[PDB]
Amino acid sequence: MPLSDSQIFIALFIALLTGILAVRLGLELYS
Amino acid sequence: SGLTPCSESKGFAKRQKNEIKALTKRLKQYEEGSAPSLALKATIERTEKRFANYGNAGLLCGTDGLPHLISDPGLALRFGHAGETLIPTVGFLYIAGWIGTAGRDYLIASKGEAKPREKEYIIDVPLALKISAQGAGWPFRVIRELQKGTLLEKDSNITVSPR
Amino acid sequence: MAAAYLPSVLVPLVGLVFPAIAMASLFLYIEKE
Amino acid sequence: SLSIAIFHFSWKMQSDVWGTVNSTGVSHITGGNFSQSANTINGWLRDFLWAQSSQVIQSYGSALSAYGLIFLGAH
Amino acid sequence: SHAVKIYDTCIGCTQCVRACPTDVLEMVPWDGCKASQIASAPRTEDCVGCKRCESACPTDFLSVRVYLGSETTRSMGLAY
Amino acid sequence: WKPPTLDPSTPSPIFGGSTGGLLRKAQIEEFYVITWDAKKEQVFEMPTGGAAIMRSGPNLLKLARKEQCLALLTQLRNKFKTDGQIYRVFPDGEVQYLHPKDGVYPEKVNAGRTAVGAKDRSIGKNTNPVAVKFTGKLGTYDV
Amino acid sequence: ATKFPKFSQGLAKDPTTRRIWYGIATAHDFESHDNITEESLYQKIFASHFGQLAIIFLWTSGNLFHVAWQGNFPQWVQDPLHVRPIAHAIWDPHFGQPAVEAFTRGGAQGPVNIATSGVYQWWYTIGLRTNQDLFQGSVFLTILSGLFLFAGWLHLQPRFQPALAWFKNAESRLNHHLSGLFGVSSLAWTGHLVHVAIPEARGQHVRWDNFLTTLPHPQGLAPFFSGNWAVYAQNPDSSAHLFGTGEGSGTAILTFLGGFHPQTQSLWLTDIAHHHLAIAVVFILAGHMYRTNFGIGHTMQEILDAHTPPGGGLGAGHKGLFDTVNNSLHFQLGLALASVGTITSLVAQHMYSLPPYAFLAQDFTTQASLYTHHQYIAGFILCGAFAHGAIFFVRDYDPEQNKGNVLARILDHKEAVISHLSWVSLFLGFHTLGLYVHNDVMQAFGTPEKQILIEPVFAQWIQAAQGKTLYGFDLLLSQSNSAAFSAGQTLWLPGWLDAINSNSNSLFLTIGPGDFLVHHAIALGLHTTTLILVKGALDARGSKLMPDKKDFGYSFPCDGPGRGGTCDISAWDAFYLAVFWMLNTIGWVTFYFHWKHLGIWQGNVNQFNESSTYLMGWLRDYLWLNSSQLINGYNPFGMNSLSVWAWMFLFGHLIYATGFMFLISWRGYWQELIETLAWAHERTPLANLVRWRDKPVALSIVQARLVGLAHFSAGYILTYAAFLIASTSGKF
Amino acid sequence: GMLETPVTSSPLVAGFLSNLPAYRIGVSPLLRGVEIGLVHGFLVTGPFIKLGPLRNIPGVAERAGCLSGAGLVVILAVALTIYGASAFQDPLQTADGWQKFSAGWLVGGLSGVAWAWILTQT
Ligand SMILES: CC1=C(/C=C/C(C)=C/C=C/C(C)=C/C=C/C=C(C)/C=C/C=C(C)/C=C/C2=C(C)CCCC2(C)C)C(C)(C)CCC1
Ligand code: SF4
Ligand code: SF4
Repeated sequence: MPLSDSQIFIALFIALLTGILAVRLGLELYS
Repeated sequence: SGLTPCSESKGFAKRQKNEIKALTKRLKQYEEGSAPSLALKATIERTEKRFANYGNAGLLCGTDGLPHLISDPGLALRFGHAGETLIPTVGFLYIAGWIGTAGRDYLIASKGEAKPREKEYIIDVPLALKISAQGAGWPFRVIRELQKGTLLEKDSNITVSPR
Repeated sequence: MAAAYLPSVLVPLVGLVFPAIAMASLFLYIEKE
Repeated sequence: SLSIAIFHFSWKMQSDVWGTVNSTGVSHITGGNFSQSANTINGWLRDFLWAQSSQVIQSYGSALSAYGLIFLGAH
Repeated sequence: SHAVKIYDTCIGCTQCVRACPTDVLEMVPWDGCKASQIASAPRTEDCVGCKRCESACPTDFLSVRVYLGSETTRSMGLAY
Repeated sequence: WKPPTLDPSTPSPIFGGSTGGLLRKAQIEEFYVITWDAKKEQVFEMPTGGAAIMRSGPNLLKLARKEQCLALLTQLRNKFKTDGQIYRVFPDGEVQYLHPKDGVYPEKVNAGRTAVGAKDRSIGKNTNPVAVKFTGKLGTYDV
Repeated sequence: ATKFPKFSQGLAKDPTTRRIWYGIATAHDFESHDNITEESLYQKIFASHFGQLAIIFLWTSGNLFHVAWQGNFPQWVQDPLHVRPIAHAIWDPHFGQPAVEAFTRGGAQGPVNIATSGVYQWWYTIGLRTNQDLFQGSVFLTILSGLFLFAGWLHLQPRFQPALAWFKNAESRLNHHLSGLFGVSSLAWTGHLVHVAIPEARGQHVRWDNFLTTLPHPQGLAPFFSGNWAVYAQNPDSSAHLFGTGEGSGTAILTFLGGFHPQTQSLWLTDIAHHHLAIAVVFILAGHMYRTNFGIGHTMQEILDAHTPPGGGLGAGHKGLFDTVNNSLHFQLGLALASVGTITSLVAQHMYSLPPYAFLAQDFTTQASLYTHHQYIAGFILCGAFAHGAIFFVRDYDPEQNKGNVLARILDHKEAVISHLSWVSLFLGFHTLGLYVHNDVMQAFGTPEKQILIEPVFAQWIQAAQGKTLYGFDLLLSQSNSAAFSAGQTLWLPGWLDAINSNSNSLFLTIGPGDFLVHHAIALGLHTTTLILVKGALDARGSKLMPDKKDFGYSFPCDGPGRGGTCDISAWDAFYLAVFWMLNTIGWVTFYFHWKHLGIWQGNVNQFNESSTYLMGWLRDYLWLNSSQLINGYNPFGMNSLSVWAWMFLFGHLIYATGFMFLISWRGYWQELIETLAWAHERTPLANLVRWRDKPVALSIVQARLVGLAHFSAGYILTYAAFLIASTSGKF
Repeated sequence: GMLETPVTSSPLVAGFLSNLPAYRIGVSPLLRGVEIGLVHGFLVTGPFIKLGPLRNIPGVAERAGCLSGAGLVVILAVALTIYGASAFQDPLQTADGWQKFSAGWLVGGLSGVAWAWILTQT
């Protein structure tokens, strides 16, 4: 049974939030 | 190790037969009494003698039909394989100790001369021949020097790097 | 696969658009006085 | 440079010059595969290096076995 | 710039100063050795780091020591 | 003794030019000038490649690096027995006199020089690198 | 001048291109940064560890998501022996149409990559069945990665910044990690296996929505609390059990059957559950050893101080070693990398012979890939362990604080250690190469019966003592009346002796003289790599050629041409030299693994037995013979699915060759060439309008050694990975 | 000092170089960028049209090559823009002058790509 498009968009949004947190940690480690 | 004696191994006999067959196939293109014919016949005789000697030596053969050596001194002694590794080990160790003791004696003798570096590249050939012949009795002198403490330089007399 | 148009957008983005911006910004950063 | 020069000589003469002249024509050693595959690195590596080294790696047990030993020792 | 230090085992043989291609080293008066002079490194901003001075030093271990540090135009030997 | 001043009207050696000379670094960062007084007109080897003819009397050569000037001065002292002076010139026009710094060559010991970089110990008496951790020093040679 | 290396003022004032390279290369060496304190160093390391954990969890989430979205996991679940698992989809606009059809492989998912990581077997074994489960796991792991990123950001805040004493609390960290990070996690994995994975292996569907009402055992937790624990071992899965179905399935949850599941050719799941339960109990017990703040437990300083032999053989013993280990992060990193790399090698050696995942032993490409991957990882990690030991000796070692203990004493006889390592390396190399060359000359002269074929009787004796009856030694597990036989006969010896006396698996393969010769080659590689690394670590502080080497640091180019010449004298250079020998050693190891298993998988065991005894056999019958399909991935007649591996094969050869340039040609040639190029740019009209900000210079000596090593290693790995995957895949 | 050659020091060579838009006596840097972009962006479409992956499809070949040339022009305009922000921290050798030069390069390059497309269509 294949995934749905909404599931992929949900995963992309969660990964975008994770990327925002990654940028925050990278800035905090830099300075 | 699950091996079979080479004297009763079918692979050993098949290998001897195949090698003799290849040499005989090469043999049939030359006339009898010519130099290639004599050389190929000598090779055939050497092949037969070698396979007979390997069978008679008690060598163990694998599934490939090739002799396998036994190097554990226990299995070699209780099953007649000491001539494969153990006796060659004793012979090599004797000759290697001979060479090392002759070199050490030559170096120590050259250390006492006025130009110690001169004897290292211009060899004192009579002295080297005398010292070389005296290397037969190396284990006695070496073991005595080990017991006496004269074999080793003291650690206080050897240079080291800062730690 | 579901949303099969996504490779045709994201592969040019990750392969071309993102490295171009990344090298431009990093070049501007390492040349800053 | 000279390795590439002698490889070029060996492949080109084996492919386009050397061979057996029969009644129909000329059958070359590697059958004219230079013009088909020498324009790629993979063509060189396969059709020249991998294909033509079969003689030196199966030379054991023949008079050419010294070449196999020297091949290994030179590597 | 590279750091050049002179240790008190210097015998004042002036060989390091003669070996230097960028005029980093000189001899100053001293009293700790028989030659009554020691090497000094007042111009380490011109030191390229070639270690010709260490090759010229006869003491064991070396009396002149070059420690490669931060690189400038002069220390990298750049004419451009 | 006083430091000499650079005379920019000093004639240059007879040279046809080369590709090994000055670059943009001379105009924007620094360059170097070596002056010497030749006893006679003769051919010398340029540190940047090729043969040049030095004129009798004073000479002036502009070079990109201090090492080039000192290599030329080594050639002049060893081959032609001629002393020389080396200056550093900045793009604003400021001229810094370099060699010989006090008028005596550095290989000859001269009074009035102060030792810099001297350590009052042998090189095996340097401390361990764990002793200079989180101190800001360059190394055990810096303490 | 510039501000990119903000952690290094010396690099920021560098006017050349060296500032960019060295700024990249020294970014994670936090101890050498400007104005760094110990506390801020530990806090930065803590936050970086959080970032690495987040990267790992995001990588796992990406694997799960791409398999769930573009893979064929349900189709593989239905037919695990005849379906190639899909890694991810291919979208390449440079593809031609034959490339599109070749990578489609007659399917409907478009161009795909066939996975070699073995994630399908693992995820199937742990109970995942559908794409929904993989997608949920990927979402959960992405959330976990975000949580670890936030935790890394949070503990950099001044209120949540841990103090230096918190980082140095060794007893509390060891207690907590042993009890919870190992023991409690192992207990929870036992819970997952008992509640989910074992029921899913028996055809029962257990997920979050019904696991609270599903009994893992019919009798519940009553046998556990009553102390009658043998109930959970009763009625295991029969030999006719089909994985993932209820046919032949038992009810046991904790067994000790041993051997393999007959259908999956893998370890029993109930054995795995009992293993992790016992591991959990042992590790939870081990985490109650060290004193924290409850007045009971051991102090590691007292343990180290007490362990000095009274005869003075070890000098002061282990006195002062607590402060040496605890204050040095490089000592801890070296110990951690040594243990982790050894464990990685253990993982490689145990997953091929005792495969833990269902239908993994039948996937030959996956097994070869996993072994080669983990062995190369272990080699790199061991090299790093010795490198950080050398860094500890340069940077953190205090001779006065370690006066007379085992560290100073092993430094005090380093010449004996290095010379004995040199002797054993020389002996192994001389005699292994001599035996191989003797056998090669015997094969060349047409007389293979004159080969020196030493039987590996010691390892065969070990195999016989573990139950292999083939070699005829009758002892222990191969002796039926022995005590060791009778003790395990009712517990695990039936399955173990079934598996070890079967030649259809990888459990204790039959060995002969070729195995002897290649094992001694492996010993030579290990001993020589150790000799280079150990000599680099022990001469890191100084040698007769450079008695003040500690003053110059771990990495520096040389000491100049004086005193005879001092090229590659730093301890970093010893690491750089040892990477070559490690690559050679792991190459020998993986060559041996792949060729022996290729002969076993093709049904021709005699190919390895009759050709591995001489090196021409290795070349012709392993490299030349098995590269035929790989190099025909694309030809003048067309292409197939192996064309990507042929291209990567050539790619790795090219990268390997490019590294030789950085390793053979050295700096001063290139600096003069770049000087002429910089002249050319300034004198060229229409191009001198543009100008560089950083002055172009040649790469530094150490940087060149690093770049050449990186190209060499990348070409090595890429070439062997392409060859291994193509040669195993094209036949199986 | 500096070596002078007929290649470097001819009246004809210095005359030819002075008439180039990069060396003309008084021209605004935006206009120099415009002529340089027109000439270059006209030229780059040729290899893209005649040798691109769609070169054997009539009609699509010219469009694909001109789109590739426009993409190359955009990439080079970005490279010129980030060059000026770094190199400048002669009106051309200034930050604002190089900004105008980059804008003129982009405008001229797009114009040259469009003119090449029109010429191939006519
Ligand atoms: C330099 C240095 C360092 C480093 C080092 C290293 C890196 C090492 C490694 C090491 C290693 C890598 C090791 C390993 C080892 C192992 C072992 C030692 C093992 C053992 C084992 C055993 C004991 C077992 C037994 C058994 C059993 C139990 C069962 C049956 C079988 C057998 C018998 C096998 C450090 C940091 C410390 C410090 C500084 C200096
Ligand atoms: S390293 Fe070279 S430049 Fe520096 S002081 Fe020594 S000789 Fe002079
Ligand atoms: S070469 Fe050495 S000993 Fe001589 S003056 Fe210089 S530093 Fe002193």
